[PDB]
Amino acid sequence: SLHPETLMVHGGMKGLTEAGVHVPAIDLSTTNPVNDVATGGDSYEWLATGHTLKDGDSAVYQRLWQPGVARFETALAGLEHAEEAVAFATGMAAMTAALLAAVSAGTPHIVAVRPLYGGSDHLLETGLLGTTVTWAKEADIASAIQDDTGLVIVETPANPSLDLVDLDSVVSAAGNVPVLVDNTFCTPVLQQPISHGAALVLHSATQYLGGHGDAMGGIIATNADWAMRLRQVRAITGALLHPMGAYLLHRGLRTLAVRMRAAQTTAGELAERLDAHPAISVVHYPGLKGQDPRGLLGRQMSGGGAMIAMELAGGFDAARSFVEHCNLVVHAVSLGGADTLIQHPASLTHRPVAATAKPGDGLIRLSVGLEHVDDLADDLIAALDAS
Amino acid sequence: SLHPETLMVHGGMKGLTEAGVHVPAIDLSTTNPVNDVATGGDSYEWLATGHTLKDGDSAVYQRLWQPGVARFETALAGLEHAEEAVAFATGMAAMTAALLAAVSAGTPHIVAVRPLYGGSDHLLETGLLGTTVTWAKEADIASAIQDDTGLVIVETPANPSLDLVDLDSVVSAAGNVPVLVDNTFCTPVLQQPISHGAALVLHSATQYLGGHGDAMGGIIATNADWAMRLRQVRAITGALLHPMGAYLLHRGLRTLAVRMRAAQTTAGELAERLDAHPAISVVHYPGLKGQDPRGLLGRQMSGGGAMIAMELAGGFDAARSFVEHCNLVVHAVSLGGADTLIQHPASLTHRPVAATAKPGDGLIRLSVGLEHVDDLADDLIAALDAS
Amino acid sequence: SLHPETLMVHGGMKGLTEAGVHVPAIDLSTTNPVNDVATGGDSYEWLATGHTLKDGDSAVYQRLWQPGVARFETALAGLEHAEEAVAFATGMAAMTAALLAAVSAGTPHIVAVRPLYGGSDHLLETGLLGTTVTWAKEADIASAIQDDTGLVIVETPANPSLDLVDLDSVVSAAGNVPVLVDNTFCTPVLQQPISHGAALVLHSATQYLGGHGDAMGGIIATNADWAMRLRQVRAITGALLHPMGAYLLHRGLRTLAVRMRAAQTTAGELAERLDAHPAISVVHYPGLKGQDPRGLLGRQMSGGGAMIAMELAGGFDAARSFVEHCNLVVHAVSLGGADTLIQHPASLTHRPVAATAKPGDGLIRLSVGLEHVDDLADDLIAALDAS
Amino acid sequence: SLHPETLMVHGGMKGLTEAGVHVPAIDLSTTNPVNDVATGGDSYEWLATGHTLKDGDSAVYQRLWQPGVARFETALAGLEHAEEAVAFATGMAAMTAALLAAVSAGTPHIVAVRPLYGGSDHLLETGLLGTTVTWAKEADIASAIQDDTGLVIVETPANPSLDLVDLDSVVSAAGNVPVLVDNTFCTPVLQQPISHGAALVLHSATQYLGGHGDAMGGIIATNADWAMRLRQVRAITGALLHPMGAYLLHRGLRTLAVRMRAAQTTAGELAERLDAHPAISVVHYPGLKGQDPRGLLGRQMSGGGAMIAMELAGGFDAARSFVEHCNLVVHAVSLGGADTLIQHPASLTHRPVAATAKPGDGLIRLSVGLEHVDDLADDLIAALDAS
Ligand SMILES: C/C=C(/N=C/c1c(COP(=O)(O)O)cnc(C)c1O)C(=O)O
Ligand SMILES: C/C=C(/N=C/c1c(COP(=O)(O)O)cnc(C)c1O)C(=O)O
Ligand SMILES: C/C=C(/N=C/c1c(COP(=O)(O)O)cnc(C)c1O)C(=O)O
Ligand SMILES: C/C=C(/N=C/c1c(COP(=O)(O)O)cnc(C)c1O)C(=O)O
Repeated sequence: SLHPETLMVHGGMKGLTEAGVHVPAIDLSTTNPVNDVATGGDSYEWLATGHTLKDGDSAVYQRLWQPGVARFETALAGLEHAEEAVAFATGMAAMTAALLAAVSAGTPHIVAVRPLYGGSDHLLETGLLGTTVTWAKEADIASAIQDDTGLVIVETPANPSLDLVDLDSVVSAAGNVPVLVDNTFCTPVLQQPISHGAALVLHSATQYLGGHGDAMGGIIATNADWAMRLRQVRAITGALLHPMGAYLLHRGLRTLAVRMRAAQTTAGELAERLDAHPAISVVHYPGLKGQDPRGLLGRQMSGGGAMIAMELAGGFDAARSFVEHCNLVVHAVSLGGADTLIQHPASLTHRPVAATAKPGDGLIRLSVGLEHVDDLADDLIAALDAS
Repeated sequence: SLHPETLMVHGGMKGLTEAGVHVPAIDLSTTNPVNDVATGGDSYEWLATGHTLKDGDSAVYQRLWQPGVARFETALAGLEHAEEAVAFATGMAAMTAALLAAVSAGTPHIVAVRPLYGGSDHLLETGLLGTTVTWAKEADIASAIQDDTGLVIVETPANPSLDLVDLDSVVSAAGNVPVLVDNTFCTPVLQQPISHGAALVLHSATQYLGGHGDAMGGIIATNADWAMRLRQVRAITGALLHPMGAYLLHRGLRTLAVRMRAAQTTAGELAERLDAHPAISVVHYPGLKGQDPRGLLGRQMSGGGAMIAMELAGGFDAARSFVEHCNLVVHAVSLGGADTLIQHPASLTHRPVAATAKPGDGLIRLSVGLEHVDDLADDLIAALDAS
Repeated sequence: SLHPETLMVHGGMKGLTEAGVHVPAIDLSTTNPVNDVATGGDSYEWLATGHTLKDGDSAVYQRLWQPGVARFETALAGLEHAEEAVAFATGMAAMTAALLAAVSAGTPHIVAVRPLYGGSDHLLETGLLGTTVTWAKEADIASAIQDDTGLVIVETPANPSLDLVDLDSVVSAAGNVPVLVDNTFCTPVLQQPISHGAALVLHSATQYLGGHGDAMGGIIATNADWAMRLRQVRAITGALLHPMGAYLLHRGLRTLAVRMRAAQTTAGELAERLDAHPAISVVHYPGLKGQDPRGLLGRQMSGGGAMIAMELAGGFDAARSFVEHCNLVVHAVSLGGADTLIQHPASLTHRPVAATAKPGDGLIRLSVGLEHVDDLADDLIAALDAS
Repeated sequence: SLHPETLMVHGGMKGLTEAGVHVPAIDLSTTNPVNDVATGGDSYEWLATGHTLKDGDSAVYQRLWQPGVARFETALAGLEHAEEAVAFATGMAAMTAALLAAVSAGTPHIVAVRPLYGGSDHLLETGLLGTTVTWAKEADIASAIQDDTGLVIVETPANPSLDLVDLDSVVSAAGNVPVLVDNTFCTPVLQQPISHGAALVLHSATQYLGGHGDAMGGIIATNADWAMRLRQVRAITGALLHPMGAYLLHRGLRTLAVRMRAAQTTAGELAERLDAHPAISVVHYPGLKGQDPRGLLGRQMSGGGAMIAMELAGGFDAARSFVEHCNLVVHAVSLGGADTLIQHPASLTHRPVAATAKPGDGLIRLSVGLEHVDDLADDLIAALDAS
């Protein structure tokens, strides 16, 4: 019954007002005492087998359950409209757990759609976790699926070029196979993959959910079956989210709508000014005219986002000079933060990607922050004029 | 040239006094800016391929390098007398990385000697990470080794029964295969597996290294080849140790010698009093008479430790009543903390272990803390007399 | 040359990008080593006598200087356009330091204009710190000033009724006496009291500057003379802001403009809906028509704010029932947070105030958060209809 | 019924085991919601008037009550055997509150015995808080007392020269006037001033109670009357201890007996080696022969302590050469940490002290840590031999 702006502030804050406290406490306890051998043992088995902690039951150990992490999990699950959510140390740890869950189930094959984040792409290419990958285009998903396929890894807008994918078509092509959508760039503010029929939704909480570049994290909003499988892997592989990391990511969700709306407004205006510059040939931004032929803005995405990628006319040398002459905009990886960042994907985020699949050498990715539009445009224009 | 007691206080504190600060700072930065595309890209590749951060180089991203974690890593490596060390979110994440490093190298077979911690035992039994295991006795290690073997996993004193293993004999039997010794129970204060020829030394930093039951962690002190392999896995799977977790584990190392020496003294006295009680049939404690036939105390272990396991005369019912009637001693999992804890291993820590390999039903594990010996004995005796 | 929205993100972040880090580190060091007796001693004297730490000098001790606190201090001083700023544990500690500085200078008399926060009002009334106070109206400031006066204390919008004060007129009436302006409610986003000629500007950083209800703090943006006096008191009375408290308050400044602008928009709309309700007789909100006769909105305040006070028609019983029937809006003290709070000032914030000076029994104060306007209005209307 | 070693581990940990948690949680909440206007208002008045929070009552606001601070308060009060305890940001904030409590009661005069820490000394000399002072010798306390006297401030061993004071004689001479004893150097492990009849016992929790040089703090263990007065001052002046500061000082109490016993053993041996060196003329350490004529060791102090001061034969030049040539031992202020520190008191800790009352120019103070005795002696001897 409440709007998403209200649910970002009060999500995962259940029972705190009733207990006479304002924010969730940070419990650093590694162990959690048990009342007796029978209840302690049953709670251990329930949690180790991937189940949610029962109300009025001991967490037993942090690798089995953490209350602060659990609050962050229920907060994001409510925003994505998923049954449950499982949080890990990083976005890669969440990807690792989802791949190990599929391998453990007897479905090691993965049908993935490029572009994807460099690490997600490299982890599937190497097959470190016993996975086999089949790189397929959006239209050729149904054909690429084998009896051995466990998941369909997709991402929209893609990292770095912001390639869009119709989630309704992907779910239709996947059939009985579950679809994993990496909704890091859009966030639950702009896109809700669960509504389109995605089984699991991955987020690199490090970006946008944290929002201040000071909390690493990874989280998958999904149904109870996949949450149980992810928790089974988490309890034995232990890629845990620290109680303070969970606190800051949950804290960041309270300002996610106001931060996304402010950065999106700045980005929509910057993409127009940057397209007009002669040094830039192509500007990739969903909110621009022509960039949305399938009509996914409105239907799937309630906004253009705060990420802008661009192809330089002078190729690699112009792209290199552009990031090196930025002063206010900082040359660094990561996104969704309070400050504006810029980077060459082929040299940093997508460096472990295969040569054939690497992004363009003239391409530059930018994360728009909460600074004034004029000060960011002045700095980016001066950097382009330096070449 | 310095004693281990001095190195626990000043280890990993290099350059802090020279910078005008007392303790290492907690840098929560997820990203780390780069000077240019060339140096940033080269630093990314150097770190992603498992190398140590060069002095005067950007960390690029937290999943590649964290300075607070690095200080903890160098502090423990110096205590174990290893070349380097790699830290993770939990002890299970460190085990996971070591197993994935062996599988990635083309050696998925592991030769492990029981007893081991329930999770370490279950992770090998299930073969979640693409590993095959051959459970062998200490004397039958050489015969159990195949051309496909990547590691020899041992633990001494074993969790929970405190079974001792001659590390010189295990290294001799392994030959060309590297040996991984879990030194969680002994700590670098009491045992140095690197000196016996172990290639890698695992520690659940959650216990003893942290010492206050408020910091989860895992760390492997090893040579440069295995450290590079572990960091390659850590960079892509991301089971990272949070900057505050690293701060508290590093902080805990400063008091590790004084905490271990105090708890060991209390444990040596408790094991004698508990052996004299009629309710207890067997008291497993290395420092006790008859428990050390091979003369490993002095030679391998400088002391008896602060862990005591015991077999109850009345079986499961006496073991159950003993932990349920403890008041000062708390019924909970985990060890090496400031407080004394007690638990039934077959019901909790070793619950995911196979029925044939599970510990005795009358066995009880106890972690001795920093409380007065008389107050702990009074509580444990009253709990035994309650049945 | 930069806009205030840009300066909130990058303020106090000097040298971090150049050092290869994203956010300021949290240095918990209580002590700071010295190079020699001469430089250490001179740095001790320089800091103990209220001076700023020199570049390339030891902080010596945390009670003399803390670097994380110093970054927060320079960030807010730039936002208020003050020379320097001094931070303390709470807003009351900052008030205490300012009153102690005036008493130490030989000017214990204070001219204060009501309404003020309950604690600020009570601390002056009791004269705990050796002060004498003369409660004067805005027009009668010049007459109330004595040769013994050290400060003129004003607050606009006042806590709780939001009474406005013309700062240009107050500065003119004070003359040689410095004016302290508590700018907690307006924040540097909406008011620049230093521009009007205020010597010192006080903020309860706990509210708005922190913004998430999880960091207590107090800070005074002022000239070098008063900053020196405040630091001299801080070094000997030690009401220090903890390094983590400074980190979160500095972190909160990065989203201050987007949080204030979102809550102000919601408040301007709520004040019109609440004025139309029959249960409420008077709604105090500067943005509302008729509430600004002196035209201070535009000239002094660049916005109406996110605080709304109101007088119930049914007196105390209606005011009591209104806060007790709120569900989404929480009955609690404090303001400027991500969530909407409500409280009866005469019973809580202004309870230590003298009976004659206490606010109206039918008056209720409300802090507007970042929730959707419809969900907040629905809850507040239902609470009024419950009576 | 329990020993002090047991009470240091389990003190202030009441109800945690019963709630299924290991360590106390860190609640950063600035505000605490109230059930209704009547209970909220009554809880506000009860806390603002200096009373302890009732069980099952809202804390209302952090400046009135904090639960993590409260657990640290009850933990130390039990160790000192006091009724209650009040914690502040620093040791100077606690001194400030006690002095303001005496001034507020109508007893501004103080009878203080030197030597005292430079800050305590200077705060009394300046009379910043409206406090008159009469510097008296231990034997002349009774004569120095006026009808206006509110407190008798003493410290043993004194900072820096370790001068001992007979607490039984001081209490007898004070009579009706309460005695404040600064027990920072001895800690509740070695001295219990409450047993000798002291009304209030101050500690600079920054030293020894924290023990790792990363948590500033101040605390006074006292009867209910003085605790109420101290809390009345704390609620209005707000020199609060941050929830994380409270957590680390409480955490530090768990290892206080093992840290004190280890550093005391190292110090007793170092004082003997340093006395034998020709460069040092006098070694002030209570345990050494002749340094305790009144027999206070055993009767009042159960140990010599971990602080050593000494007079150099070459005067100031030898004293400055000694601290400047130390490498392992660090030249810095503060004490009771895991590492060994050294400093010239007249130039640093006691620099704001009057020239007549300042310590000797050849005097050097040293805080002994948890490093090996041989490594500390080797470094200190080499530093003396450098001159
Ligand atoms: C270097 C960081 C960047 N990204 C990461 C990322 C991850 C992986 O998330 P952790 O980094 O493991 O929390 C997953 N999915 C997406 C769409 C991502 O952007 C970056 O692009 O700049
Ligand atoms: C429940 C925890 C206990 N142990 C853990 C542990 C680990 C694994 O370490 P993390 O628990 O993942 O940090 C590895 N190796 C050993 C010998 C261990 O004791 C326990 O038994 O009490
Ligand atoms: C209970 C807290 C509230 N405010 C306090 C406050 C302070 C004092 O700020 P510390 O509370 O000392 O940080 C100073 N100045 C103003 C205008 C304030 O509103 C409140 O009213 O809800
Ligand atoms: C510079 C610091 C030192 N001392 C402090 C101190 C305090 C004052 O407490 P905070 O320092 O404010 O926590 C109170 N009481 C005693 C006996 C102290 O030694 C020091 O001596 O090295």
